[PDB]
Amino acid sequence: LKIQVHYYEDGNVQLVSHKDVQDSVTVSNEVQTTKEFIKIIESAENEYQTAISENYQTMSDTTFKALRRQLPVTRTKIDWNKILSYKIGKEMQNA
Amino acid sequence: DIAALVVDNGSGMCKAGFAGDDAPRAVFPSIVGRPRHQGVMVGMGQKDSYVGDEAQSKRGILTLKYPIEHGIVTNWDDMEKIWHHTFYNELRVAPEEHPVLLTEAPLNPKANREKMTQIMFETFNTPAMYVAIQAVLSLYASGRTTGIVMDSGDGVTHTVPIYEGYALPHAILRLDLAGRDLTDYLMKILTERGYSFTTTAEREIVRDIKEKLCYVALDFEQEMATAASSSSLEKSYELPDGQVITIGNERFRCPEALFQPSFLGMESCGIHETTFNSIMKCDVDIRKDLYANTVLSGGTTMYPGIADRMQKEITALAPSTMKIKIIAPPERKYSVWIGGSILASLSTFQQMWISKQEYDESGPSIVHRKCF
Amino acid sequence: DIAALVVDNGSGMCKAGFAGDDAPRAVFPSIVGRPRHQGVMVGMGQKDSYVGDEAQSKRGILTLKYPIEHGIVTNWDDMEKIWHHTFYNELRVAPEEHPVLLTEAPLNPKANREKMTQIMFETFNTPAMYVAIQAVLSLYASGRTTGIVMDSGDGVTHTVPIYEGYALPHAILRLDLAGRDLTDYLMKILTERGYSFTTTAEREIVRDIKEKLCYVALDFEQEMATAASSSSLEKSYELPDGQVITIGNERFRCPEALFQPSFLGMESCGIHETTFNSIMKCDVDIRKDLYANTVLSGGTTMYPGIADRMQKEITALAPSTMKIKIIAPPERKYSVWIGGSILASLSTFQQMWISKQEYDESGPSIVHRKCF
Amino acid sequence: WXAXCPA
Amino acid sequence: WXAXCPA
Ligand SMILES: Nc1ncnc2c1ncn2[C@@H]1O[C@H](COP(=O)(O)OP(=O)(O)O)[C@@H](O)[C@H]1O
Ligand SMILES: Nc1ncnc2c1ncn2[C@@H]1O[C@H](COP(=O)(O)OP(=O)(O)O)[C@@H](O)[C@H]1O
Ligand SMILES: [Mg+2]
Ligand SMILES: [Mg+2]
Repeated sequence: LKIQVHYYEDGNVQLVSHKDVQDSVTVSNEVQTTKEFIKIIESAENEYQTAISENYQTMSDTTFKALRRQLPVTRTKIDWNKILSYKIGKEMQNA
Repeated sequence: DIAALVVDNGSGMCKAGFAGDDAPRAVFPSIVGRPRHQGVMVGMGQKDSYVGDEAQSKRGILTLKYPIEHGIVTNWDDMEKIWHHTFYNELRVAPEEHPVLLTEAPLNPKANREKMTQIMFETFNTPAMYVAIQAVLSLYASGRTTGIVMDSGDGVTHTVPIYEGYALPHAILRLDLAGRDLTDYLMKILTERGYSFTTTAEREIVRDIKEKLCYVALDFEQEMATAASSSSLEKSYELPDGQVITIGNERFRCPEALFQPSFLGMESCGIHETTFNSIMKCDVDIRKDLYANTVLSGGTTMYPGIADRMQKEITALAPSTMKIKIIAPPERKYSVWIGGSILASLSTFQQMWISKQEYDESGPSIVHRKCF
Repeated sequence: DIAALVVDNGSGMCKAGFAGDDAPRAVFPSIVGRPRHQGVMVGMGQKDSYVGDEAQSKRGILTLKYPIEHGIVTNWDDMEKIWHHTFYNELRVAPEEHPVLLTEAPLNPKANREKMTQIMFETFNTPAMYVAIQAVLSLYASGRTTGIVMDSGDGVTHTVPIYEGYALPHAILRLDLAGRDLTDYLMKILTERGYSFTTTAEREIVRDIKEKLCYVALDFEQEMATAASSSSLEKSYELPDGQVITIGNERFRCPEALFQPSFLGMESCGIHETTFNSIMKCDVDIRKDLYANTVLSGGTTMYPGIADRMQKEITALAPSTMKIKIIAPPERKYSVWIGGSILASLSTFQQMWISKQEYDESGPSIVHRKCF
Repeated sequence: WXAXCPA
Repeated sequence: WXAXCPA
């Protein structure tokens, strides 16, 4: 399964994503065997697209949160007047 | 040469010392004693007011009041006398030669620290000072940098979570329930036995019975059934008159008011649910380390059996996957002051003192900017 | 014959009436009160649960619980009391012969709507019912078939762009920040001047103080400087026990939390950025149609000055060639209900009720493929 | 009373 | 306190 997408309004954002799928099947006549093949493909693409939708509903607080934090552990913007105070916890990790 | 002065200035009891020691120099109750009778032997020690220890021993003829009530300074003319007695009598050091580290409870009214700073500079003429949060110092003194501190002194209870040294102001929880509210509930429940303590002089005897006999129970209903089954929990206490009172069941009914404020006609939840909600208000990623460094501090948490009870309650509230550790230092009565001293001894902290010349620039409101 | 009933029953307040009128018959605070103390006087009638306006009238002796939290029903056995009170005490009509139209905030769990229709069918025996999106009706109340509705109930917020009646389900932006969070933050900032409202009853005092005095300023920093430099933004309020409090800076700090959720401890975007993202999430050929017909709604948008402020923020966010125009009706509070009375009164809507027969032949899940 | 006050 | 509670 392979996907690519690009959005270019005032900036470039691009999704590229590939998944391997593998399984096995038990044969019958060609006709019913075909309906096994399609039922697998339907389940597989439905699960892959489901996984993607859940992933975009989860990245902001997990993956995209990893690189940078939407807000600090304080849950409030930095107070640039107080800036020396943010040292003192890490001073006590050396103390 | 010079060293900073660390004064806890907590509600009910006052502690003070020099920055850089492992123990507070002087601890004295924050009581202002005034004579309520009229002396008849003039010239034999007549003083308009007695403060500190002299207001404890002479309580038989004094009316005693607390300058700080629920963490808020209600009488500034009495806070001034308490501070004067702290500086000039217990430590016997002038204020104009040392920095002063005051401590404040979270979510305290705006004018509190403002008037604190104003009095520190305009009356005592201190060179430098600071106003630190009473709770954050306990985690410093505990020897950690992540966890939630449960600070329940005499006037205010508060749970504050701190991660990596940075506090989380959005998840600070405060509860007006405190040790003086337990004293008052004991003064009520003791009447069922036939005892009457209503006088401010006798509130001190009630406080002494509390911190000597009362103890938190692990299963309140089971201990109630134990007391109702056979009298084996009663203890005899002797008042300063020599009467032999006997409190039995009333041992754990007083500390239990911490976990069920409905006993005091209050709507809020107990200390365990308070800590639980404060933790679940913290960022999800850090919660894993929070549940492991839940630290008790302050006086009122020194109850016999409070550790096991807190652990049981918080682990029955929190999921089973989480590791619940109620770390209880065996000296948590002074942890706030120990942490204040540790913080004041830091060279990095030598730039965080609000200086006098800085105070002259923007008035007392400057305290709102520098202090976190 | 029979006339269809409309019941909003959103967070904070339940508004219900008969379809065909231009105002809801009954508006009452959707709370449930439990007596906090045990009665001592008999022969005067005692209830175990006061519901609706009776609870708010007697809030001094009750613990008040809101059956809905953040738009998701949290305690169904109180929601059934709410609905029973609505049907029998305010509207005064048996539900077993009146079709009912309910509302739901978008993006709410499927189990919520499922349990809602199951209760409405099996407990109250209504002949048929329907469930519409709470924000879509408010765009019908303004007569606009197209436009972006920003609904901000007391407890939930949602921006929905609707074109030609078919609302776009890919641009419906949810927001948990609403009136109740603004009440909590108002309590927390009132603490700054020394006013501590903490009980469940006093939340209604602070709620009223917000509904009356608070207002959103155009420029936050300029108004902050003004409120700091002089006393002309001071307003006095009279609590229901006679005390007179005074609030200054807190008047606009509280509602501004809608535009900068950082103030409240929320990582999400403000309501202006939320509306702009809801307009940007749809096509570029209808983005302009959405800009000119931005409709406000819900109680939390009744603040004085929110229209001009929202307009400024959006025109600063949007390009300079799009014409911004904030449509703020004068009766936003009931806009969702009014739009309902229209929809139910349509002569083409009566072929869309989920009939009880249709319910039993298809189970509750049929609500997930009949209501859009 | 027994402790405090007489009664 | 000034409002609600004594202090
Ligand atoms: N073991 C104990 N049991 C009950 N109460 C205690 C115990 N130890 C201390 N306290 C109470 O806690 C309070 C002391 O806390 P402290 O840390 O001094 O804060 P503060 O300085 O505000 O009094 C007092 O009310 C004291 O009686
Ligand atoms: N001007 C205002 N200032 C502050 N809050 C307001 C104002 N107007 C309304 N509210 C809040 O919104 C509520 C009314 O909302 P409403 O339109 O009934 O929707 P919901 O039913 O979701 O509450 C009020 O009770 C109040 O809490
Ligand atoms: Mg203390
Ligand atoms: Mg609404």
